[PDB]
Amino acid sequence: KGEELFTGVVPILVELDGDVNGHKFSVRGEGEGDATNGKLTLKLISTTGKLPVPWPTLVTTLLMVFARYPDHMKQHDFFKSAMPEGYVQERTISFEDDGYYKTRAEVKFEGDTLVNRIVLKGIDFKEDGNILGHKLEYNFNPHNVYITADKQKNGIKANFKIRHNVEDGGVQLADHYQQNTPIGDGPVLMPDNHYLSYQSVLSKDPNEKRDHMVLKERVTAAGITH
Repeated sequence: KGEELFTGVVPILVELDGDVNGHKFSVRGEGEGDATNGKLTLKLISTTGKLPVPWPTLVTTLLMVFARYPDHMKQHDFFKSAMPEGYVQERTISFEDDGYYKTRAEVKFEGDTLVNRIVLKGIDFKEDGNILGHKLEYNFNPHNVYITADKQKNGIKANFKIRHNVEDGGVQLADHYQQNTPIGDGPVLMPDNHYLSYQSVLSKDPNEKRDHMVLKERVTAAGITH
């Protein structure tokens, strides 16, 4: 039922309101998602001028509903089953030897468009660290995100470490703890243990004047025998 909303290409709107060490910023993005092929593309633009944090640190915050679930794994796709009323996606992201983000997003249909509307707060960052000092490379590594059922809350949980490449070599770890809960009252799918395999490519639109990120992601569910 929820899954039937994703058989074709779905327009996406992303809106983020952010505040990191008191520096406020807003991002607005548009794009399209193709769950059949496990892919999405977004062009994300700062609407407040130069962003105060590196774009790669916002990649995970800025749509697991577009994962491709293989035919033998369809009964494990919580994310589409919560549609169209949607789900809340909440995270704490702890940056090693630095500050943390807290995010709350609602992912839901508004008419024909899938919207991801986020509030992000960042606390306790070092003015000289890799984040506020902009020392992270403009790229993104592949990661596996493990999904577990959270039956008591009718939702799912995930925790995973993101490795950000640092400009002069080295990595900056960002430890993510995530909880997703349905917005509606209707039944959702509680999944067996599996994971989502993510690939992400960051680029720039050479003709765009504003601070921005072009994000292309490929996401495939995996890990269930058969």
